Parts: sequence; structure tokens; C-alpha cells
Amino acid sequence: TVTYTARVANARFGGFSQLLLLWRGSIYKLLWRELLCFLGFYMALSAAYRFVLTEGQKRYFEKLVIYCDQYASLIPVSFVLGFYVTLVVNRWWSQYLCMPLPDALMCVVAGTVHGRDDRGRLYRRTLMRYAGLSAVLILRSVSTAVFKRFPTIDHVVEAGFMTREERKKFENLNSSYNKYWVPCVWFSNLAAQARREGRIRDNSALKLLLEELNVFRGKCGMLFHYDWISVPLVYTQVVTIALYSYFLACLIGRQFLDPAQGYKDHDLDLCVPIFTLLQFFFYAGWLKVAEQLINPFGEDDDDFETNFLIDRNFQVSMLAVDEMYDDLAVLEKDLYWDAAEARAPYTAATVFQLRQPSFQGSTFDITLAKEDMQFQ
Amino acid sequence: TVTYTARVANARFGGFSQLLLLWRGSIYKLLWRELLCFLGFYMALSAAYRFVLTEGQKRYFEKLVIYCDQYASLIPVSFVLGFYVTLVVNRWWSQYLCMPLPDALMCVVAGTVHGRDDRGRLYRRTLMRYAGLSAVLILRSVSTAVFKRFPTIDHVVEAGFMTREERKKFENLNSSYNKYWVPCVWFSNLAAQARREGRIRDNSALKLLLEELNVFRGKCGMLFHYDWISVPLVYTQVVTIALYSYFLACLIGRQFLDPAQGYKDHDLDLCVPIFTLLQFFFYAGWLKVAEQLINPFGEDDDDFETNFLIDRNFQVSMLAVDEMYDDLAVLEKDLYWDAAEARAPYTAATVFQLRQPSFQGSTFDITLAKEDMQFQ
Amino acid sequence: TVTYTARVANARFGGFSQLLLLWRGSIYKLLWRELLCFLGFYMALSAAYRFVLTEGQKRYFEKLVIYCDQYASLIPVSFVLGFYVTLVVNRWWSQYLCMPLPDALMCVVAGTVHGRDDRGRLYRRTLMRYAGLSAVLILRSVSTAVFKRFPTIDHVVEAGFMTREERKKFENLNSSYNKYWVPCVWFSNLAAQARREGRIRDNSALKLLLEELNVFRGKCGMLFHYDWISVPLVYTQVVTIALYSYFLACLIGRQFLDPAQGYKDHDLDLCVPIFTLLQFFFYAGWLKVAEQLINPFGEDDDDFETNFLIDRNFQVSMLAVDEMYDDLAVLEKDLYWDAAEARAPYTAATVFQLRQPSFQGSTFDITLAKEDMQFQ
Amino acid sequence: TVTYTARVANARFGGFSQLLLLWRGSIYKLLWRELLCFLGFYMALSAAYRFVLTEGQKRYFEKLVIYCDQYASLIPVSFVLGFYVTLVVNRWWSQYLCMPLPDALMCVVAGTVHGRDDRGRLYRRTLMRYAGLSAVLILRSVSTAVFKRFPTIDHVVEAGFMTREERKKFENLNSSYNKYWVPCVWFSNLAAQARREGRIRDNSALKLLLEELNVFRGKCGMLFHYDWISVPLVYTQVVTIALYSYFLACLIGRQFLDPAQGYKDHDLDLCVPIFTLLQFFFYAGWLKVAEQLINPFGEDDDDFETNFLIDRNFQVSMLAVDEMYDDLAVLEKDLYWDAAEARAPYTAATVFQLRQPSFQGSTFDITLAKEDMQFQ
Amino acid sequence: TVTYTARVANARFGGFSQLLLLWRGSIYKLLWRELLCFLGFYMALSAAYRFVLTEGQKRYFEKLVIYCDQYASLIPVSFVLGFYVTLVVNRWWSQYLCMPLPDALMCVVAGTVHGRDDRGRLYRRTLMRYAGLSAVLILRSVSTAVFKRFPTIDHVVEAGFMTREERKKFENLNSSYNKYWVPCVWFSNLAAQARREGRIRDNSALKLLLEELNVFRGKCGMLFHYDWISVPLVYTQVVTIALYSYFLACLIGRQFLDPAQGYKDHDLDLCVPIFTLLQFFFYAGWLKVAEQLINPFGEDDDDFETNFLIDRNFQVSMLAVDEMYDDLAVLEKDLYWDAAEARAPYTAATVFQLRQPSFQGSTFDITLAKEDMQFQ
Ligand SMILES: [Ca+2]
Ligand SMILES: [Ca+2]
Ligand SMILES: [Ca+2]
Ligand SMILES: [Ca+2]
Ligand SMILES: [Ca+2]
Ligand SMILES: [Cl-]
Repeated sequence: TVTYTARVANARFGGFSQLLLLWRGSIYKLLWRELLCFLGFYMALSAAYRFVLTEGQKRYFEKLVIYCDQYASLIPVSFVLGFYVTLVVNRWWSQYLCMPLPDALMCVVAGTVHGRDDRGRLYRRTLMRYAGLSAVLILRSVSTAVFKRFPTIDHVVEAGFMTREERKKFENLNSSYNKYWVPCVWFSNLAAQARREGRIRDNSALKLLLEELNVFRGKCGMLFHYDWISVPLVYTQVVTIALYSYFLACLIGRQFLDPAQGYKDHDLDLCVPIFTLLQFFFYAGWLKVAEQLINPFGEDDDDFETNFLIDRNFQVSMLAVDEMYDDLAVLEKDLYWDAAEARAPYTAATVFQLRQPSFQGSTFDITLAKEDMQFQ
Repeated sequence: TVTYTARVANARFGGFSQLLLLWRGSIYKLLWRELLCFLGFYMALSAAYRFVLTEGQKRYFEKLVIYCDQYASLIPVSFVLGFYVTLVVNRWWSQYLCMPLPDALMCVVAGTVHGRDDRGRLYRRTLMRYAGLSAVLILRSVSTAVFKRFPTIDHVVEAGFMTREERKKFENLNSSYNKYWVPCVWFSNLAAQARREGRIRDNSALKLLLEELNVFRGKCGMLFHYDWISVPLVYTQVVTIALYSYFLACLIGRQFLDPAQGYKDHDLDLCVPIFTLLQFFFYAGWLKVAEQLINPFGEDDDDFETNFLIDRNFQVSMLAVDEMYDDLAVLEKDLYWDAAEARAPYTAATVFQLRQPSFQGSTFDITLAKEDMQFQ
Repeated sequence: TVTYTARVANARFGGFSQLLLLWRGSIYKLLWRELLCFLGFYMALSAAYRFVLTEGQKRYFEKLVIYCDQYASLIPVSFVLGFYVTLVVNRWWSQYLCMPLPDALMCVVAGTVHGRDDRGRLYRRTLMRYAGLSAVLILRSVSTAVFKRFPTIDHVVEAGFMTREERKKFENLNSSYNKYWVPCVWFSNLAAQARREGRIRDNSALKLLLEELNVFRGKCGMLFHYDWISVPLVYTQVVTIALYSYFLACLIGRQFLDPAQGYKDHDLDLCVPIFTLLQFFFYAGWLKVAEQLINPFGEDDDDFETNFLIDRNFQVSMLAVDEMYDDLAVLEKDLYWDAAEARAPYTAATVFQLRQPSFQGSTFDITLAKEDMQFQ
Repeated sequence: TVTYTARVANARFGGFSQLLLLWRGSIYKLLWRELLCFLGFYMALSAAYRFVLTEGQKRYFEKLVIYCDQYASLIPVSFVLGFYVTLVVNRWWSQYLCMPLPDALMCVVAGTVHGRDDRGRLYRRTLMRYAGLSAVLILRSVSTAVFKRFPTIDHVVEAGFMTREERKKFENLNSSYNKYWVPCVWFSNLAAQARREGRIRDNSALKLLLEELNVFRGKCGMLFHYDWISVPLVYTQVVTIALYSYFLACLIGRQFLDPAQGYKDHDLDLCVPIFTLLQFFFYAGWLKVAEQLINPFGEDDDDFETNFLIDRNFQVSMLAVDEMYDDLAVLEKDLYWDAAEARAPYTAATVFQLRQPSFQGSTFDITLAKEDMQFQ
Repeated sequence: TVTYTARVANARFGGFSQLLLLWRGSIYKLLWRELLCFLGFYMALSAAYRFVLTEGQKRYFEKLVIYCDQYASLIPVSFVLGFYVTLVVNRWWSQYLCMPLPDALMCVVAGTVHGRDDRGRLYRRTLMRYAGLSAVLILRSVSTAVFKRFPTIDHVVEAGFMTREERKKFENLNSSYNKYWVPCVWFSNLAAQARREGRIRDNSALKLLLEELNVFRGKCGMLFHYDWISVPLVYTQVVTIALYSYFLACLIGRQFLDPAQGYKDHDLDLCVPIFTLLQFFFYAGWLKVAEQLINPFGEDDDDFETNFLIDRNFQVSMLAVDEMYDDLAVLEKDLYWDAAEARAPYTAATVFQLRQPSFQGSTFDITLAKEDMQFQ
């Protein structure tokens, strides 16, 4: 992920122009090789036309250039790219939202699975660890980075997400399908056991735990589905073919022809097709948006930071359910206890935000007449 | 389903160009017959114009070609295709999401329907089997592959999704409408019975079971609705007519005319309409995206793998509610028990992912001045 | 509804071409009158130009044709049609999803409202009948077909959805607004009564019943809202005017002019504006998609089959809550009881679906090196 | 709201053509002044060119007309209008769906807040009245019509939505922000009190009441947010500027030039720019769709009927929770009690809907071969 | 936020034209510098061409202008801008909806956490303060304005959102990740404690509290995700490059050439490229919509008013859970107690809204024939 939110907090004169000076996750980094290849083919054709071809071959080449320039229709490709890239971007965001996070579970577990003794700690930590383990199993199934970090289940065990006895149970299960769901079933069994023992004090709490468990498990499964059900291959091929057909038509039709021949619209030979190169950058980069996001769990600069998320989720969940369990500060009167109203101070840099009227609703400046306000 | 996610993990120089070398689920496999027919008509017209028609007929043919080329407007067809194909693709994904999965139910059942004895096993297995049976009944109603696998209810019985006594009850129900919902009602009755017997220990657990049951049943019904309510036929006909009208205009108007006649824009005769063929591939393949996805439960390469899903769902659900019931590893101290913090190791191939700053929020580099930070 | 899902299970060579041979719900059935009128006006103008007008009038007519052809801009109309028709299609699907179905309620009622005696049957049947009655009242308010079936409340009573005493209570309620909601309030009161009597055994079950009741009632109300809040009239008028303006410009500008006059682009007189007629079919049919779906509760071929749904919902709900109540087959060992794994057989026509690898995740072919897999 | 749903139940030959004869909520009513102004400017320029300007001034005017006609590019404006108007229409529907309705609350209250005595009536009526009062407070904050009906809180009190003692409490609260939420907090306190007194019989019922209360309150708050967070002003200004730039280019470039000058494409002087006027109607009306809907709580013909909804919601809620409380008809055998199946009659006008096959699923006509159906 | 809802309540003749006279949040304020730069470059080139270049240089310049004008294709940029800006606007609204509000929590807390004594007040106030504190921590992480108001945690403590003892606990937690979630875990622990002490009277109430807590926490986390996962940088760069390429092509190709040279379409030299400047305003302002909204938590005029929301949320939550706790007006007969029906009065300005028929449904004017209404 290349976060540039801070850079675009305000719409400034430099604005998005500043972003053109970024390299990581940039269009340049993703497209310079393709741009070099396109320019190489264009210049090879231009050099042949300028130095190799005979006069008759040169006339035929000019004829072909004129014919080919007619098929560089950018409107169709613009359409198909817009629709396809929009689909891919929306799917990219949906996939990010399907990342399984433990926060809801950790809040519930800290609030419902009780006991300061070692057994209560074991319950809370084990529940959260099962959640993290399910997330790890699915992510290593769908994320190249996570797989490289956990290339075998042994690595998961050595990382401490799975115990040796748990690994015995995990392998002993006879299934040919991805077992990422197994720790969720373990979670359910352990929660039921905790309720039976009274560590969970009420049936509503167990219901809440199971509900949040199923939310988390469902997000895991959604990651599996997105990984399995690619964007339809035919659609990706169609868009790629459309773009490459336009680029072929441009590679031929944008050749600079000898101005002496006097062809209509071929009178200036810049020797470098500047605007065609800009158009190539535009359209190829538009498709590169899809190329990068179509699988957000790769190692692209803008692919999701899955390993960082694994680390953060584990650390925070453990903190919340173990160190923070039943560890409140003493209830004390807050600063605004005796104040009927309340408003925190403003700094010098922000007090200007005050004196802006507190919006009450769009209707409170109509200022009707007295005769209008009398009830029938 | 043709999964190529692994191939596009990273945006690479080859990128989507590599995908053009795939056959299964490809544009080529879906369109080569139509391309051959289009080329055959084009070449038949060209051969007539070149070898059969008289001089006067040839002049009239050239006139008609010039007239027809004016109506090859690709912008309208591009519009209609974009909107229609986008509708179809979104509906395709929605249908996939409506596939009924047992995972939520199996977690709840493993956590709430109790007893290691044979009766507890019977309860858990029967509940999950009713879920699977409902899924089978709807899928055989909507999926050609599943129907071919279960062409009659007798096949469902022999597969063990339905018992002989259950089949007697199923047929004895007098209804002219699809009975896919029947096992859901059986599920509800059985859950209520289990609660009455105390196999389900609390009313909240029964409520949770019924809630997840209705989620699953609703997904089944959504499959029925999608199967019944086709994309409006008039819309599909409109898009097909638009595309074929463009292709007619191209079949005539893209004919190569004798360059000797000196017609404007007809000076080069390539004898093969390369860019028109590419445009046909583009647009016809764009519509073929819809043709493949408009019913995702067929046998296309990119249609959903319904039978694999039936097998996986049954096997996993049975595992989770029977073999994994109350079969936890002993609660033991985890690797990070004594660690206030925690972070699993990184492999050599991934340690580079570390040393990337842990994002805290976009605001934490503003670096205000001392006088700005004082409260009013 | 014209269901053609079976026809498009696979993308075939004939593909959507076969659909062009369908009449029910077709573009032809919806547009042949408009096509005849358009052709009649075009041919009347052509006949006047060919046989009535004088030479000077003929020259002025040619001038006007040339001027008018300039304003046949299809891109604006294509835009407006795309956006408007897409809005209408999405709203069409949303309306279908707002159809009130009893399945969730019937599952809950069968599972929660108890007693094999006549009073338990009365409770279950009456609850489901109240649901069906609310659906009938709203549908007769919004569906022309349903209204024709139930033109007065007396018809509802004779159909048995409402009892005579219920009808007395219904009419005695003093309200000038649609009373479709009344049976939902009756449902709530009856459920509360059943809980008081212990026919509903727990408060969680009553809560679940009321939750599903409100889901159903909300769908009824959504039907009322969609019926009341039309697509904004100004938008429909705008799209209609845009389309008719294009068709006016075409009716004039596509007239075939005397080739002898030698006007640019007017050299061939086909006497039938084939491609203009195809364009009219395209664009007018695109709008006809909206014309049919803008109210899906009419009697169009592709309008929803509301009466069939009323019949099916009533019959199935009654079956589920009366005949199927507490009528399970004896719990028996399933076919896969002794099998650690499980997989139902495949038929000859489908065994080929096997031997396709069971997808495990996109990451499981990376095949890293030994030195890469060592933890830091 | 201008409801024309009945008019478009079926796609008819007249179809949307009939809608062009409507005035209320019409494009004509919203645009005739702008059309008159556009025509006035056009005709003033034409009259100057025809009767005031000298020959040299006339030549310069023709030059300027030719130059200006080049910038009447309708594709950009069509794009921006499509995207912007679509945003506004979707937001319009979302706002309508955020209208707070009491139906869910009234069902729950009738089912859960008990007692036929005056105190039970007081509880039920007061709860529903608090809901209605919150709706009134927010609507008078966001709806010009509602504000005109309730220009001061005194009007709310005299309308009986708020009592005098309640008004004392309401004003005594020290807050500078809109207090529409206050009756929701009152609702919560009153529900808790009713539970303490046992008028609400169980904790699940209180939970359900509070859940629906928060749904209702959230809809109120969503109305506040939509009122506060306008469509970004810059976007509205951009679209307006684009449209007016096109109309400027047309006002100049569509002037009819003297045909004697022999300018290309200026040979016919109709003296009335018919198709330009139609284009103005099209595009300006397209923007007028947004102008009307951008605030749906005004007094436009197609703005929401907020006061009618207030009246209906109050009357229906009071009916449901007071007159209909525990007022069921005696449970009696329904018409289909003894019938294993059930189907209500059809009228003469609708019996034709029967004999249409009952859809069972798209797979049930495949008709496989005997050898294909044998299990492996 | 620049609220102009009141201004566009009705579609008026002035309509959106009035909005063009606004400065705050306007296109002018966001774009005048860029417009000045564009005009400066254009005029510098024009002055060079008019006063510096030699005759031969002038001919070459005219050649280059003619060549460059060919690449000012506005359709591609219009496409990319439409799709990209639409994505950004939708994301903008989603982010606003992810703002964490306490209203649901405050209703629940006022209804479920009991006791008029100081301890009950402490419980209620502390719970709501934890919610507000979590919101403050995330907002200061994502909002430049809020960060400037709370540049250090010490400022949060002095504002009274966090207590000194709470701050000790907060810093003592060993985590390298944003701790905005910590007060949510505190909230959960405190709610569990209150239930143990009986301040919360039932387990359903605690479940409801935890559910709403997780809703609020999830909104906080969504703010973090939106802040972290920027709109993909490559996409923003692509759109910026497309726009700047068009503006380059215009800066060259829209130069006014000497009319004496007699170039086609270069005959009038206005010396100011009015319509090109309008097009620049259009397209650059369209992108400025994205530039402003891409981070809505900055200090743009149309960025969200985060500090106002913090103040309002804290003040209202405290009011609701402390001053309004168990402080109802005595239950009294409402104005419509004895009225079977009910309707509040209308004012003179609004009585016209009456006499509009109360909509009952679109079907109630069909007026069938007697023979049509008889049941079969
Ligand atoms: Ca990637
Ligand atoms: Ca298919
Ligand atoms: Ca219809
Ligand atoms: Ca309005
Ligand atoms: Ca901003
Ligand atoms: Cl619950």
C-alpha cells in the first residue's frame, strides 16, 4: 500500500501535480518497460521507413500508415477500460473489506470470558489465537507474501499460531479441501466449553461470541471465494486485446511520413510521437490500474500489507484479551462533571474553526410571515 | 471456473499479455466459430466482387460499400455493451454470493447441539445433512451439471443426501411447487425437538440456529429467484441486434474496393480486413462475456463448479459437526504467553517487508509550531 | 416473466442468435407498431419527395434533408438511455427483491409455535394467513393483475385470506390510508397471545417471530413506496424527448435524395433506410426495456408473476406450518455414518467433472527455495 | 410526488408518448422560463444580424458564428451530466429510504407493551408519540413544507406531538445543537420504566424495542446528515458551467447565416433553430432532473410529500398501538382447513394467468439418456 | 462543509445559476491559480508567435499548432474523469457514513445502565466518554484539523476526554500500532463490571450494549482503513496525466494563427481563447472535485467539520446519559386520546397541501367490468 492521504488533505495549487513526482506505486514504475518496448517498435519502423525502404516501398508504407491511422479509435477502448477497471477497483475495495480482523471478537472476549486466573487467561488467549490462526491459514492460501512467510504448516507452528498438539489434530482431519475453517470450529467448541464451565456467565454472551465468530469466519471464506473466482478470463482478454489493437493501429498510423509527399495531415515530422506516447501512457496505465489491483494480495507496491496486518492483529488481540482484561482505572469524576454543557478547548491553530455557525438544519432561515404561521 | 489469480499476483511486464496464451475459458474458445463465420461471409463477398460481378455491378457494389461504411458507428454499441455486460457481471457475482454454504450452520451446530453419544451425533449430522439436501435440491433445479448428476430424486436418495423414509415424506407432500425448502422446515422441527430434549441447552442457542438456518434457506431461495427471473429478454435482444447491425455494416462497408477507382479512403487493398477482424474479436468477445456469465450454472469453463462445492460442503460440514465435536486439544500456554508484546518471525524471502514503517495515521507528520499547540 | 435461463446455460455458437427467434417478451412484440409508424412516416415523406413535390420544392426538400441529418447525433441519446435504463433495471430488480415471501416466517412458526392439537394448528395457520393477507393487500394495491383478481375486499374474504369477522374488524378501523399493515399488527398481537399461553415456549422465540414479521412487513411497505415514488417524471420525459428528437432528425435526414443532384454522401438510393430502421429498432427497443420494467407489476410478458407467487406462497406456508409440523422421519444413521470422509457418486455424464484439481488457494504452486523458507 | 405508475403498468404503443402530455412535475413546467430566455437571446442575436449590422459587421459575425459552432461539443457535457445526475438520483432514493417510519416500532409496541387499562394505553401511545415527535423535529429541520407547517416549537405543542410539560423539559435542556434526538432518549427511558413495572414482560422484548428505536433514530439522523452534507458545491458548479458553456457556444454557433454567402453547411435558413431548441430542452431538462431532486424536501411537484407522511404515520401508529391492541378476532378454522392443498379462485379477467406452467427450475427439461444417468 | 441545501429546495428559474455566485467551496477558489497559470502560458506563447518569431519560425509554429490541435481529444479524458471522480465521490460519502456517532450508544446507555446515585452517573458518563475518546483518537489520527486541535495525548487529557490515570494505563500498554481501540476494550470491561454489579439489569441489555459498541468501534476502524488505503496512486496519476496531456495539446493547438495565412478553421483571431478557457475550467474543476474530496478530513471548505462533530457528540451524549437519565415528564393523556382518528392542523401557508388525494396504490382506478370480477 502506498499511502499518500496526508499529501492530498487539501486541494492545493500543486494538487495532484506533486503526485507525479512519486516513484513507489507509480505509473512510471509499472509501465516504463512497456513504454520502452512501444517506443522501440515505433522507432524501428521509423528508421526502416527513413533509411531502408526504397521509394516504392516508401509509398506503400505511407499508404499503409494512412489506412492504419483510421482504426485508432480511442472511444471504444476508453469505454471498455472504464467499465472493466471500475469493476476491478470496486472488487479491490470489497476484497480489502473482507480481510478478517479480530477487533470485534477481542472486545467481546474481553467482556464475556472471565477470570483473572491462568485458566481465564488461557481461554481468552486461545480463543483469540484460534481467530488469528484461521486468518493466517486463509491468508497463506491467498497471499503470496504470507505464503512466503509461512510456506508450510510447520512454519505456522513455529510462529506459535498453532500448537504441536493442535497440529496433530489438524493433520489427522481427513479432508482434501482447505482447512482454514478448522480453528473456527475449535473456537466454537471452546466457547461452548467455557459457557459450560461458567467462564462465560450467560447464554446471551455465548450467542454474541458465536455471532462475531461467524462474522470473522465469513470474512475468511470471502477471501477464499475472491481468490478462487477470478475476474472472468474472457473479460480480461477482451480488454487486453482492445488495448493492444489500438496500440497496433497507433504504432503504424502515427508514423511520421515524409512531408514532401504532401499527404493531408502529414506535414510536420517531429520524429518523436509525443502525444501518441502520452496517449499510450494514459491508456496502458489505466489498464495497469487493473493489472496491479486484480490480485491485491501480491507483492505490488499498492498490494495490501498482509503480514503487517497479521502482526498487528495478533499483538492487539492478545493485548486486549490478556493485559487489558478487567484492568480499568478507578471510576472518577470527569472534567465536565459539574458542567451542564461541555466543550473541549481549541488550540490557536484551530480556534478559527469556531465562530462558524452550528448548523441546525436547512429550514431555519425561511422567516415566514405572521399570517402564514397561524394554524387553520 | 478458470482461476488465474496466481498468474496476476503482481503487475509484470508480460502482465496480461501472458493471459492471451490461455485456451480454457478463453475468448478464442468462445468465439473462433463466430470469427470463422464472419470471415467466411466477408471473403465470400470479396470473392464475388473480385471475380463474379460485372463492371457495372462492381460500381454499384462500391457505391453500396461506401454507403454501408457510414453506419458502422461503434460508439452506440460500445455504450449498450458496457451497460449490459456490467449488469450481467454484477448479477454473476451476486449469484455466486447466493450459493448456500453450511459453514455458519456447522460452526453453530458444533457449538450448540450437544452429546458425544450416538443420539447427539445423529442430531448434528442430520441437521447438517438437511442443510446439504436443501442445497442439492435447489442446485439440481438451477444447475445443469448438478441436474445431470442428480437427474431424479432417486439419485439424491442413493447419494445419501435423503433417506428412504425422508423420501416417502417428501413425495407425500402435496405441492406443485419446487420443494427445495422442505429440508429447511425439517431442520427447524428437528432443532426445536433437540431443544425440547435439552440437546440444545438454551433458548438463545436455538434462536441462533434458526437465524443461521434462515440465512441459508434465503440463499437457496435467491438461487431460485435468479434462475426464474432472467435478465429481461428484450434487453438481451436489443444488445444482440445492435452488435449484429454493426457487424452487418462492417461486413459490407469494410470490403476492400479496387484502388484504381480512386475512391476517397479506398486506396490500399490488404485483402484481409485485419483491424475489422480485431474489432469483431473485441466487440463479439465483449458480448461473449455476457453470454458465458448470463447463466453461471451451466457447463462453460468459467461457470461455477457446483458439484465440487456440493462435495466440499457435505464433507466439511460432516467433519465439523461429527469428528470435530468437543475434540479440542488441551488448553496450553501459547508461545507468547510471557511476552508483553508479540510478533511471529519472518522468513528470509519476507524480512524485507519489515523496516517499512508501521502506519499510525496520515496526520502524524504535520509537525506544528509551539505557539500553535496551546489551548485557547 | 419470460424465463430463458435454460437456453443460455452455455455460451454456444448460436448463443444469443437463437434468442432473436423468440416472440413472447420480445423486442418485436413490444415495438412492431412503433416500427410500422416510423416506416409509414418515412415512406410518406419519400413518396411526397418522389412523386408530389415540384423541382424547386424538391431542391428545398434536399436542402432540409441535408440540414436535418446533421442533428442525428446518437452519442447523447446513447448516454441518456444508458444511464436511465440502467437506473430502471436496477430499480426493477430491487422491486422484485421487495416481494414479501413467507419462507422465513414459516420456518420460524413451524419451529416455535407448538401443539399438535387443533389450537396449535389454528395458531400456526392463522399467523401464516395474516402474513399472506398482508401480502395480498399490498399486491392488490400495486399490481394490476392482482387487483383484477381481488377487485374488492369481498373477493379477499371469499378467497379465504380474510375471515368475515376479520373483515368486520378491518372495515371498522377508521383510517384513510392503505390498511395493508393491519394483519401484521394482528400477527404481533396473536404471537404475544401465543407466548402468554405458552404455545411459544420462550421469549427468544417470540423475539425471533417479531423480527421476521418486521422483515416481511418492511418488504410490503417497500412495495408501497416503489409504487408511490415513481421514477421522476421529468427524467422519463427527458429521455423520451431525446429519443424522439433523434428519430425526427432521422425521419428527415435519412431520406434518400435523387442521386442525380450529386450531393455529397447521397449517391445511392436504396428506397428503404435499412440501417436507420435497425438503429430505430436498437434505440427504441433500448427505451422499451425501461417502458416494460418501469412498472414490473403490470401485465407485460416480462412483468412479475404476482398471482402465481400468491398461490405458491399461501400453499407452501400452509403446508410447512400445518402438515409438516413436528412430522420428522425417525433419526437414522446416514449413508456416510461410518465414513471418515464422504463424497456422493457422480453419473456417467458428470464424472468428467472429477479429476479437475480441488482448488486449495492461489499460493500453493510458488515452490520457493530452501534458503528462502528459513525464519529470521 | 407525481405518481404515474398506473400509467406505465404495461409497455403500450403510446407508451411514454402519453407522458409528454403531463404538466405537473413536467419538464415543461420546470424549463419553459429558461427556454424562453434562450430563445429570446437567440432571436435578439438573429435580429441584430439580420437588420442592424453593416455588411462588414455581418461578415465578422458570420466568422464568429463559424468559430463558435466548433465548441458545441455535446459529448463532454453528456458525460458530466450522466455521472452527476445519476449521483443525484441515487442520493434522492437513499434520502427517501431514510424517511423515519413508525411501522416496525408500532408492531413491536403493540406486541410487547401490555395492559388494556389506561396506563397501558398511555405507555403505548406515548412511546409511539415520541417516535412521531422525533420525526417531526427532524423533518421541520430539513423540510421547507414541514417547517412552514411547524415554524416554531409552539406549533408542535399545539399539534399535540409534544406536551406542555415535555416542552418545558425540552427547552430546559442546555444544548446548541438540534434536539431532534431528545424524544428518542425519552423513548428509551420510558421503555426501561415499562420493563421495570412489568408492562414489558421480558428482557428480550425490551431489547427488541430498543433495537427498533435505534433503527428509527438512525433514519432521523441520516436525514440530518443528508441535509447538512450537500452534494459538493464544486461539482454542481462544474456541471452548471459545462452546460452553460455548451449553450453559449450554441447561442452563437447555431445562428442562421445568410445562405448567399455560401458558407459550408450554412445553406438553409429556417429562422428558428428547431433542433438546437430540442437539444436545449434535452440537456437543460436533464440538469433540471438534478435541480428538482438535489433537495427532495422542498415544494417541487416531485419533492416528497412530507406532511402527508407525518399525518399518515401518526394516525396509523396510534391506531395500531391503541385501537388494535389485543383486539383479535376469535381464532377460527380457515377456508382451506380441510384441504391438503390450497389455491384461491381466479376472476374471469385473470383466469388466463392460469395454464401458464408453474416454473420448477431451468434444469427440468434436459431429458438426458439412460446410460448418462447411472452413478459411477 | 458548504451547505447550500436551503438554496436548492426548489428547482427555480435562477436554479443553479445562483450557485455560480458563491465563493466558499467554489470552483473559482479552487482553480483560479491554475487558470492564471494556464492563461499565462497561453499568452506567453501567443506573444512569442506575434512579436518574437521570424516568418519561417512563424510558419513552423503554425504547422505545430495545426498538428497539436489534432490530439485535443476530450472524449477519453471525459471518460476517465467520469469514472475516477465518481469513484472518489462515492468513497467520500462512504467515509462520511463511517464517522463514529454516539447516538445509538447513548440511547442504549440511558436505557440500560441504571441508578440516579453518583455511581450510576459515573458509569453512564464514563461509558459515553470512552466512546468519545475512541472517536477522538482515531480522528486525530486521520483529520488534520483534529490533530491540530489535539497534537499530543496530553491535549486529549487536558480536554478531559482521557483522565490522568487512564493516560498512565494507555501509555503503559506496549504496542507499536494505533491505540484508538483501547477505550472500546475499556468500554467492554466497564459494561461487564456494571452487569456484574447489577447496574445493568439483564444479560440482553449487556448484549445490546456490546453490539452497539462494536458498531461504533467498527466505524472507527473504517476511518483508519480509509485513511490507510488511499485511492490507488497509479489511478490518480493516470487521470492527472490524461488531463495535463489534453491541456498541453490545447495550449499549443488553440493558439490563434494569423488569419492571413488562410489555414482551414483559422480565420478569426479573438486573441483570447474563451471556449478553451471554459473547457479548462470545466475539466480542471471536474478533477478538482476529486482533489478536494479525495481526503475529506483536511481543511478544504467542503472537508468534513470534524471538530464541530466532536464537540456536538460529546455534549449530546453527556446530556442524554446524565441530565436526561430517568427524567421523563409524567405520563399524561395526549391531545388525540379521545379521537379515533387524528391529524395535526395545517398552517395557512401549507393547507394547500391538503386536498391532494391520499395515495392508496396505483391500482385503485382501473374500474373493471361486472362480468370480469366474478370468481371462476
Ligand atoms: Ca497485485
Ligand atoms: Ca454459463
Ligand atoms: Ca410492466
Ligand atoms: Ca426539490
Ligand atoms: Ca480535502
Ligand atoms: Cl438476541
